[PDB]
Amino acid sequence: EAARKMEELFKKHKIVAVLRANSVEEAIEKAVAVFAGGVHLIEITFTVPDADTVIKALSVLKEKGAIIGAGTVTSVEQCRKAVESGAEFIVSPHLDEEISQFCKEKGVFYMPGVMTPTELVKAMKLGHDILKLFPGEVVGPEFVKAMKGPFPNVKFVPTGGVDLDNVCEWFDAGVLAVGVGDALVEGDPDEVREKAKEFVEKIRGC
Amino acid sequence: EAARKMEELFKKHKIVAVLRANSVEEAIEKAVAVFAGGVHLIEITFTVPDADTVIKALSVLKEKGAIIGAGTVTSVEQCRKAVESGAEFIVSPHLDEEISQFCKEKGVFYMPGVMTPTELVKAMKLGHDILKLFPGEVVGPEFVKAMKGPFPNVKFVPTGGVDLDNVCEWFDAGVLAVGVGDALVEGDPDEVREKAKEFVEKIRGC
Amino acid sequence: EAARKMEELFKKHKIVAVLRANSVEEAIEKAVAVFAGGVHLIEITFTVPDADTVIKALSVLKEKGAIIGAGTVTSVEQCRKAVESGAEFIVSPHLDEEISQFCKEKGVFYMPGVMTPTELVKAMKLGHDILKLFPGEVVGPEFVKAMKGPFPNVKFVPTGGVDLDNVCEWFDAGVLAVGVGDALVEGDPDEVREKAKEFVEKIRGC
Amino acid sequence: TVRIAVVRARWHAEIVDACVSAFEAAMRDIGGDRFAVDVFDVPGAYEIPLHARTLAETGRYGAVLGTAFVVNGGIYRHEFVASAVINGMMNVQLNTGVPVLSAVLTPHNYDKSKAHTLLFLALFAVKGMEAARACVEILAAREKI
Amino acid sequence: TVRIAVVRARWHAEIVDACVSAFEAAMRDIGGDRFAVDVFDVPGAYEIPLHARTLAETGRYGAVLGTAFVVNGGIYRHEFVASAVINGMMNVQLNTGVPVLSAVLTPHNYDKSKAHTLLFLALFAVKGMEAARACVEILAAREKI
Repeated sequence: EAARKMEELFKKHKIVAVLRANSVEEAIEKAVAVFAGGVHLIEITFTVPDADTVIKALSVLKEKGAIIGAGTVTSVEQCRKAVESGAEFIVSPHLDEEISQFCKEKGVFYMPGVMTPTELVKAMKLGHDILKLFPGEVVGPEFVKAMKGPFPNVKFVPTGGVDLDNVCEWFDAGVLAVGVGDALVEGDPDEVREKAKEFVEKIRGC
Repeated sequence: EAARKMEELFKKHKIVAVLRANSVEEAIEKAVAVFAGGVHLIEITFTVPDADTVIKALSVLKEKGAIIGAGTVTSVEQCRKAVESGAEFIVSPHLDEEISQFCKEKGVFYMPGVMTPTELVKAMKLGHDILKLFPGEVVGPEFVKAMKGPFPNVKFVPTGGVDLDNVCEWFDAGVLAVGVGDALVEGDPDEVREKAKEFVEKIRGC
Repeated sequence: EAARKMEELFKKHKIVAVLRANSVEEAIEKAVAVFAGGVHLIEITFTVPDADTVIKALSVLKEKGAIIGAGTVTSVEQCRKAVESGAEFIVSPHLDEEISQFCKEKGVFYMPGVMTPTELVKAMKLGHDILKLFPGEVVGPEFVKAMKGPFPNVKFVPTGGVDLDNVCEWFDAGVLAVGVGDALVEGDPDEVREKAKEFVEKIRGC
Repeated sequence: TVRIAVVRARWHAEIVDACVSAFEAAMRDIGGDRFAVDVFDVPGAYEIPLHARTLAETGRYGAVLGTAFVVNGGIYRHEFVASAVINGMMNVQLNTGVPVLSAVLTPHNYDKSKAHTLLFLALFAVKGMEAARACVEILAAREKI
Repeated sequence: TVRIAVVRARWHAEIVDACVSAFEAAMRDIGGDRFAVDVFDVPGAYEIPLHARTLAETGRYGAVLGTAFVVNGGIYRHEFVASAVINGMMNVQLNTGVPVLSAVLTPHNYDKSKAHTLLFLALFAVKGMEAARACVEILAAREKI
């Protein structure tokens, strides 16, 4: 059921912020600047200090339409912490069977990372239709177009290699949503809010 | 035995058309334009409507030297249909053990897709010396050159990322044959026949 | 329940075609050109010859996402015919109590016309939150802005006075959807399809 | 109760179906509880004349409606079939004594683009409705005579 | 076992053969062990209607399929034959009670260049396969009636 809910949310909002910060307060100020700027889907990198604290603190935005997930989760122990501490999404840089089984049992949405056709297939066999392309830059929009032929029902969220200038280059390839960070997120909270608006409007165009 | 027959055929003809169409008649008109233009190895994408119908209809060209195979086969059930309906080749975007075992039992040539060194090795362990590089564009001719060192007996047929301008750039890298489509195949049947001639002559040069 | 369904549909699609024609076949060719061009909400003026025939014929598009309603209904007898013959919406140039009661009993969405503050109020007392401004041109976007203050929960669909150049002038005023016709609809079916695309893209911008 | 048979082609079935569905609905609105409709399939337009004759000579039907969508043909010429089928039905009608009606239509110029597939679904639905009226009116005329 | 007769023209035999071969193969795949196919030759398209009638009136065949390739004609007009043949088969069908089918095709514009000879071999093979399905489906429809 969670997968259907999320597929609609990604189609609706298009841009997902990938957030990292050097402190709890910094992560919060950025999450708010990004949210205020029009980006409702936010991942909190879970490998940072006090990741659980940031996700719980930002639960106050949940009632305003924010969706807070756990970014870069590489293990089950981290998944367990992410689930107790909110985390609507669990995403990872690579496919993992233990994480997928855990996430199904807990009723949460899991989006594994994939960068090759053999990995897309294993992920599909395990029930994952929405995949993340972790190694963006290395794997450009050409991949997304190329894999549409053999795998018409697989949707992608590339991470990295997405900046303001390539907005719509990715959507024209068949992209579901984009994992923008280090552009949208980086800089002063007022710079962040303005860039978030630029990304949303550039995206609305396509 | 089938592998030896095909290795010689790919060396001899060099260009393989990758054909898709929106109807049975369109697929036939293009297959004939391509054949008339000098391309004898043709794959019929098997994921299209009426793929079996197109492959059986084009069996009339078999006696004129055409070789018709089944493109983009992603399952055993599709392989079974492809085998009953002709299909000299079965090719796929990814390596698959069930497909390989099926194809060996039926005496047909199977060419799995690979894009990494760990996948080349698994394919070699299973007995496949000729591999397809499905994610062309992403994996350029540099890959083919790079893998020649450790795997001197592995030959490639890249798909995608091959256009008229890069003809011979790929052959200079050690390519066996090229999986050209969306260039050779796209357009009006008379445009298709002329482009097929241009690809063949550009290839004959190297 | 019908009102909630429709409020979401108008917010989602924004442009409603108002269609008139001199024959059944002409009405159908235009409805299809408009639909193909991206406009999914279509009203068939019900005061034309063979209005019931056109609405039933276009029910074939219902499964493709078309919503066909009955335009300019000025009486109960016409409402009864519109309801038997499909008609998801019943709209009228003026507020009418008998029509409203009929429409509620049949479970259909009714959108009465209003052009003054005293009429907005009577319509609200009768339960109508979405109103049509029939005398567009006479009542410009200034009205929609002005009435937002005292009636924040009343949404409008102006008819007339909406052309391509004023697209977004109306939405910036607080408009829900626009009743475009005699622009979108007029002309050759191929001219109609292209204009429909221009209106949709101009609207997507705001 | 008077039975009406419908003989349908299976080419471009979506278009053919739009017509028969509209026909049946119209028949319920016009002659509900007076007429019943029996739908039969044939591979395509060319077989309509024989199937229709066989039904007409059975004695169970007051009328038979043949329907089909014949297209330009692309590579091959369609005119020879379109005229054979219409004339075939006319010969059956006259020698069987059953008012075989038709909605075997050939477009001036049919493209395969969705704009055209949508147009023909709607136009065939209209033809279905018109055929229902024609069935009732001709059958009544044939009692008055 | 139900027999189906095929009557073949000998003009442009390679094209005609592509069709009948595909037909027979399709018949084995669809109705193997239910149907048998008897192939007969005639000089050309013009003789199909009589030969087909003679076979149909023999009582041995459930269906007859006539096949031919009629071309533009170059110097001479072909339209008069193409329509005579199609109408001929229609008259036989109706007065014999045998669902005579056809794959007598006339191209919009046939060139003698190899590109066209190859195209028509493939398209006729397709028509053969379609005819096999039509034979089985119409014969079944005629039992259900």
